[PDB]
This record gives sequence, C-alpha cells and structure tokens, in this order.
Amino acid sequence: HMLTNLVAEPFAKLEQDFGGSIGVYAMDTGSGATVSYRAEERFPLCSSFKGFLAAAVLARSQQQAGLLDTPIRYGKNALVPWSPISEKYLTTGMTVAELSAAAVQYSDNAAANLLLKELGGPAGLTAFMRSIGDTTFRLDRWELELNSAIPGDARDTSSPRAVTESLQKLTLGSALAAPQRQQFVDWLKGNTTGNHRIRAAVPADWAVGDKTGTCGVYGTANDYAVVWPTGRAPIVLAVYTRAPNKDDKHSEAVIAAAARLALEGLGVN
Ligand SMILES: Cn1c(=O)cc(CP(=O)(O)O)c2cc(F)c(C3CC3)cc21
Repeated sequence: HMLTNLVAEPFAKLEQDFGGSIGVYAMDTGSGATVSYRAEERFPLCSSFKGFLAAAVLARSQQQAGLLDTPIRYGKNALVPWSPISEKYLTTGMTVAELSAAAVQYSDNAAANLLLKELGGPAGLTAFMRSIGDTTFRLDRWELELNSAIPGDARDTSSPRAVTESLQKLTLGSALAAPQRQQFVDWLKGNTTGNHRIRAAVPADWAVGDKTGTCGVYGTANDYAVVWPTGRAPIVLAVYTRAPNKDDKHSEAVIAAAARLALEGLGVN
C-alpha cells in the first residue's frame, strides 16, 4: 500500500552509488502493505532458481511417496564448478532430499542440474512455477550457461515482484502441503551463502530463510527471503541487481542496504 515513497529517493541514491539497477519487492503478509522499486523489471535469476527447484521437487514428492529417499548416482562429468557438497559424495551418490538441501543451502550446481533432470529440465521447473500462478518466471538453460546475465536477455529471469509472490505462496500460502511447506522453510532457514545479504539487515532475534544468486558478471546478484519478526506477521522480500558492463562487480553490501530500506519502508523494527 504505497509505503514505497517513504524510500523511493533512498533507493535511487543507493543504485546511483552502486552504478547499476536494483529491483526490490517486499510484502508485509499481515497488512498486505508493499514496497516496490523496479519490481516489474526482469533480472537474471542466477542461483536463486535453486530454491524454486527444491520447492518443485517437494511438490512432486506429494505425488511420488518414494521420491525424496531415492539415491542418485552421478559421474565426475556432472561436477561443474561450485558443487561443494556433491563433490564429497561422487563415489557414493546422494538422495534426492540431500541434493535438494545442497542446491538450497550451498547453491550446489551439480545438485541443481541433477534435480532439473528429474523435473524434465528448465521447462519442467517453468511448468511448476506456472502451476502456482507465476506467469513471469522463466528458466531456459542449465548450470553454468544460465549465468550469462546478458543485458536485455529475458532467458533465465524473473521480476522481484513475481519472485516475492511465488515465495509467499510456497512458504506461507497453500502451494505446498503443510509438511512440504515446513521442509522448504527449514531448507531456506539453513542456507549458508546469504550471511552478507538480506540476513545482514535482519536482527538476530528474528527467524529468516533465504536463497542467494550470483552470476559472476554484469554486476548481477540477488537474494530473496522470508523474515519472521517477533510480534508481527512475516515479511517476504526479493532484492535483485544488475549493471551495464560485463566486468561490473556485484555488491553484497548494496543487497543488504536495499533490504534495510525495504524493511524501513514497511515500518519494520
Ligand atoms: C561467483 N559466485 C559466488 O560468489 C557465490 C555463488 C553462490 P550463489 O550466491 O549463486 O548462491 C556462486 C554460484 C554459482 F553457480 C556461480 C557460477 C557462475 C559461475 C558463481 C557463484
């Protein structure tokens, strides 16, 4: 409900200092009050699709009772860069649940590609997002090609608003069965890669689950989170960045600052 104007000028100054574009959408699930800045624009997902990927696996698990316990074996050629958990279990395999936890909590790339294969590829994950009423999300490619973050390329993008809307449906709404919903929340709460992003803007006595993304080019990186402040309804928010030049660097500090401004706009402690 507006609230944006409490912080439209501060956001424009932050992105002028960063040297690129910042996109924010934050929802107070209590009042329905929102904060929006470039909330409709497309930004590259980078690794952030891995949280939605885990949610799609959990949705499939509601239909296929054995799915999460299924052992998956893989070869050395599956171990693309940034596979910190799957590289330790090459010789043993891992379960679908373990791959899902690795994809969410360590951004594990081999795990992400193996679970994409289970869902029928990038189109399969896109299909799941359409099934919960997200018409904006698109995944087009696999790891690592989906990280190209080419300016104006809609492949492998979504909008901050669509990301927040979908995250709310999956973590707090009715898109997942209750046990699956709590598993998704617990995976996000256990994320290890987000300490310098939205988490850096959240007090220690508030619960938070998040999923990061970092493309490594074009100043492109992001984070989305559900935050449970004490004594009020949860907040859902998405913070995405990009920049014009290929060797522009992302900034975790800019993502934490954007998160702070969003929470300040919502009037949150
Ligand atoms: C540079 N970088 C990070 O610095 C950090 C993560 C973890 P996340 O922030 O994406 O979750 C990272 C993940 C990746 F898949 C990639 C591939 C493009 C090469 C790069 C990453």
